[PDB]
Amino acid sequence: PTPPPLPP
Amino acid sequence: GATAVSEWTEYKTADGKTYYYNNRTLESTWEKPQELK
Repeated sequence: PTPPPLPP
Repeated sequence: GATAVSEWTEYKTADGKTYYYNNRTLESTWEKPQELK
């Protein structure tokens, strides 16, 4: 399980 | 009508923040979702 990148 | 509880994941960022990421429609939520009960 990889993390999604965070929104700006 | 009732408000559902969607896919609400918590992710710990390098910014040191706890964001939510709606796995619902692949949406993001920086603070607590409206559907967050």
